[PDB]
Amino acid sequence: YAEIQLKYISLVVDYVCNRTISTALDAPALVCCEQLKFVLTTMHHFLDNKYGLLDNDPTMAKGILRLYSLCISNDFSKCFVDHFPIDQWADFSQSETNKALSIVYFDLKRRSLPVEALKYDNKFNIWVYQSPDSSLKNVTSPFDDRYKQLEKLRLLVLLLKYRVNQLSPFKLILNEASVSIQTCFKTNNITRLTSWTVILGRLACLESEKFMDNWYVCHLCDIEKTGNPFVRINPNRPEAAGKSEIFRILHSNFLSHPNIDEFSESLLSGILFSLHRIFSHFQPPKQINKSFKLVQKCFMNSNRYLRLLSTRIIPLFNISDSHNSEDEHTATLIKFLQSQKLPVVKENLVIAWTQLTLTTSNDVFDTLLLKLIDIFNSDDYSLRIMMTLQIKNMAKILKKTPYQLLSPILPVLLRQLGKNLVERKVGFQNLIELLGYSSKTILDIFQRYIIPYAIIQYKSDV
Amino acid sequence: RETVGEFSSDDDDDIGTRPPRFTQIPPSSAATQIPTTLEVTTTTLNNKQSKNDNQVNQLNKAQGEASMLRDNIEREKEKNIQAVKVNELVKHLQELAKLKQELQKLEDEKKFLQRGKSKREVITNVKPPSTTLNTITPDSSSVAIEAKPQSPQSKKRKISDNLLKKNMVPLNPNRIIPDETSLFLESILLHQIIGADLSTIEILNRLKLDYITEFKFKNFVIAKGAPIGKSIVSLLLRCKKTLTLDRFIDTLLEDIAVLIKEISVHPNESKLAVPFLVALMYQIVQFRPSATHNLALKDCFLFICDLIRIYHHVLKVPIHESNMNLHVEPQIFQYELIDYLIISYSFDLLEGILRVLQSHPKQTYMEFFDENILKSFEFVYKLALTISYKPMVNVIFSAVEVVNIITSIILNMDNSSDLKSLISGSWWRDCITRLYALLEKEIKSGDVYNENVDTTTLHMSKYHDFFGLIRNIGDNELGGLISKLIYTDRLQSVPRVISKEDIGTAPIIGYKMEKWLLKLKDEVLNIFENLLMIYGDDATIVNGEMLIHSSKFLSREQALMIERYVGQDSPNLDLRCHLIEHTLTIIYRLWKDHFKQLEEQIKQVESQLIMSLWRFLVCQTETANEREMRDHRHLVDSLHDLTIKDQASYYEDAFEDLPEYIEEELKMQLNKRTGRIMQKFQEMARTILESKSTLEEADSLYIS
Repeated sequence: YAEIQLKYISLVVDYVCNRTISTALDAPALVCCEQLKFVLTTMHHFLDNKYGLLDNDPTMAKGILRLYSLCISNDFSKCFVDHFPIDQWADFSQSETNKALSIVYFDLKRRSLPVEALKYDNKFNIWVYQSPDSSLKNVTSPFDDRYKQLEKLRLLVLLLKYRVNQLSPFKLILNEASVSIQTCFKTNNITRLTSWTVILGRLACLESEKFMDNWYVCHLCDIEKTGNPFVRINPNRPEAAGKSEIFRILHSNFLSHPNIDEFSESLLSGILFSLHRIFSHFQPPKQINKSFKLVQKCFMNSNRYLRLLSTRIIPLFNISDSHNSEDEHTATLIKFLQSQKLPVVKENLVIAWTQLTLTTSNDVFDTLLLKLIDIFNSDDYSLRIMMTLQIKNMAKILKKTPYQLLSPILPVLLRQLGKNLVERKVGFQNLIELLGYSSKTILDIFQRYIIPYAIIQYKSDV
Repeated sequence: RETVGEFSSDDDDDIGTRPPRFTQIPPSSAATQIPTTLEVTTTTLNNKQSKNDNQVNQLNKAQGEASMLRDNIEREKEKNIQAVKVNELVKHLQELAKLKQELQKLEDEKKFLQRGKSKREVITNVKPPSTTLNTITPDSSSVAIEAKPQSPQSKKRKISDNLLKKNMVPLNPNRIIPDETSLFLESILLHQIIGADLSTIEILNRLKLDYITEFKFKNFVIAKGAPIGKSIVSLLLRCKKTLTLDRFIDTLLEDIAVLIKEISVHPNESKLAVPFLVALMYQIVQFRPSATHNLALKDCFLFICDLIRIYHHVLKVPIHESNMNLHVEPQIFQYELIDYLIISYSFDLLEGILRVLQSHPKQTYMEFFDENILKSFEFVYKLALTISYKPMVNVIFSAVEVVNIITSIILNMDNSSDLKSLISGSWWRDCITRLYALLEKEIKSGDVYNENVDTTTLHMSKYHDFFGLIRNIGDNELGGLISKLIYTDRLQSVPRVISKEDIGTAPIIGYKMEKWLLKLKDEVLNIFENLLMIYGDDATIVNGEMLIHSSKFLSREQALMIERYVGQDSPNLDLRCHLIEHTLTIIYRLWKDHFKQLEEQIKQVESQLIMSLWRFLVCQTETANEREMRDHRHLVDSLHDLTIKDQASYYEDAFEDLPEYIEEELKMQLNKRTGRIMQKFQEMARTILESKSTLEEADSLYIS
């Protein structure tokens, strides 16, 4: 009964923290306020009876300190103030039941006085004139507690992105980077280098704000919205040639080389994400040196993860104002994707086309949409399934019904079916399942289009 | 020493009863003082459990002794028990709970009446409490995705009751005893409203009902002016004299009912006291529930379930605004804020009831439910989710939790709702067919707070966000305005006129409300498993083919997660993937234990359904080496790293000084986190779907 006592605090003490909402970063937080109301009592009612103290100061100090971490200045301050009242035992004769509390009693009154106080001599916040204050001072080395008080005592003095800079200790940072990264490039790094790969692109999502203190999760780059994702990009935007600083930094470094072909097993993926954010703010350079070759090489490799990651890039090469808006620059992408027959590709190939369809609009969209349902809904069974998923999934994105999605593509298709008619009697009935309407209904709605092409031509079937 | 495990590890990877003794021998061998010696004895079972070796509770009954003795050893028998705990995929799901419960009560029961024979019997409580205390369990049990979930409250039965014995001396001298009702008076008197100063009984210490001069019920009188709070603190002290702690909280509560009612039924007095009283009634309901509340819940419920009916025009507002309706008016927010509080605070008190009722003994439940109570409820739920009207995101949670909690209690205590005395297929199936509309709203993390059309997403507009009661749902930018309408001198009936202009720079509060919203779709799932257990497929509920709506949800995330999300460094991913992995057992078990679907053809979804199954099985090829694996975390996991390294700094886990051996577990787990963001034991479950059932066309996918 000596230890069993002191344990049931550290059952609950570390209980209420494990159901915290996390959120990482610098601020923990709590979900159900009733919880903290069913503990702070039984911590009070525990130590108040004042029994079971086996020395070693293992738990009570940390715990009574650990809870105060959740609150500090947070909205639950008063929730701490009223329930856990130390002024009960306060007892300042200069002898002060436990020697850890004094820190938290320090802070409490320290946040009280407001007004003047005094400057930090030890580099601790703003000290107050005491009759002394040196009970806080420096901490004994218990490990996990020694960090705790440090986190609490300094809280008064005044971001993610700065972590990676501080992980490996704007014009400065650039000439910091560019000079460093190449030294950082030279000798044998997959990791220390690939750390740079990511912080590069982030800067770009920062650098685009040119057209410091508080920045994280760039609004366009990192955050979803409910529309077509590729209508949120601006077609006219800085040309990455001379007006993209970072891009340049990355080009002469990772983008030419003998190694880029075979190298950078995980690292190569690194530049991809990096490359993505770049173009998302930067209309890319209309072979495009080695860049588009990389997408080639990437897309081709037989590892799954790297493939699917390259599909994300393709639509960015599509959308552009300035050079070759709807001109050839869309067509080159067609032929390349038109080139791949490989049995491993598959899932890639289908994901791709859907993207380009979204990027386009107006007259090109009507032709391109045909081409998907044209071949990809046809014979090969390893294929036709997935082509039925995407276009039926795509319809939810732009939020039309698949029938409403089609329209036009039906008068162009249906004439061919009406040409071959029942000697075929497959592609039709395979299609009606997709639209879901009754086959008698659809035809009698569209019958105006078939009959001029029905009985006359292909008289072999009258 | 090193040889036995060198063979044992070599034995496992080399893979009937050949190890049936080995596990027993392992259990035997586990039944030294060298950390590196024992560590692999349980890890073998996880390599031996990939078979059917789960079969019953002996693997638990082996965990029964082992952990007790060792009381860095906390998680030791936990995760390895999670192997068969999350292994639940009916019968073995429910039964495996009973052996957990009866190992509490019997460990609790005789633990009350207490030489050194029982001196350990408390340590056994230091274990079963240090195991359950949701990401490392979730086996068929008391289950909800966000807060309460029973076995969270029942701990507050024990942990207090275990403060009794402690204060019962070293040799039980003096017998202090508990403090009786002294607490319940100060609690309700000191009750803060969480985000506004003045508490309640004081912020209610100035209000005067006005157009109704003379109010009286039973030894309770309010008249003309004078504060609506002065009569209260009387009625507390009056009953404090002669009232039994159990009836006290009732005959107190039976009054506050009729009071609110008379204010409720429109006289001519703006209703400002109801928002506070309802809240104050919640603090009454939950205090120390025990068996105290018996029917007092019932008469409370029918009232509140009626009171919510007097208020329609909040929740029935139209979706679209007339072009010819211009907005020029005073634009006053304080007559809305009282409209919303009463709506919200009600829907918690509903949940507050059931969660309390769920704390009452075995067969005591059948007393409450009757056609009267349940018919009344439909018009509440059926009122909440609309689909013809503007959604309101504060009730939707509490609107569901009912639909959950009952279906969690139905299975527990037997003789289902007295053989479902009042449950109507027309009634019931309606309540479910209105959830299918819910699942289909995709909650894009950045569009949360913005205004837009419904059925797009669940937006949660800024005008009503406040903590409710049970759980803190959103950042409640107005959490502090609720004290700005009360004046604080004049003792006034009418509010102080807040202005809509000034209510409500960082996005981050976008993520939180997103994440905290996403759980709701980790709830509506756990509605379903219950629904499949209970009715045994006879009725039309399962014949509605949720595999239609399941799969159509399943396939979607598999499309969006992979394309547009992975790599953007957001905390939500790890939850979204853990969502999708749960979603498979929904169908997986539906498929396996039934396979007859009560609609014959699945040809409706036969396309989207396969590509679902496909994508798990694409993992067949299976980035194996480690140095690559750490590479990605910087690109992807960086956030989830920032917290997992934040713990061992501030908040210890009761590990992490130097857990050098278990420290490698931290090396292991981060690969799955690495794994299921990008895209195992589930894979073997996946392929089992197609082979049970065009064979010529079948080879193509395998070839694909």
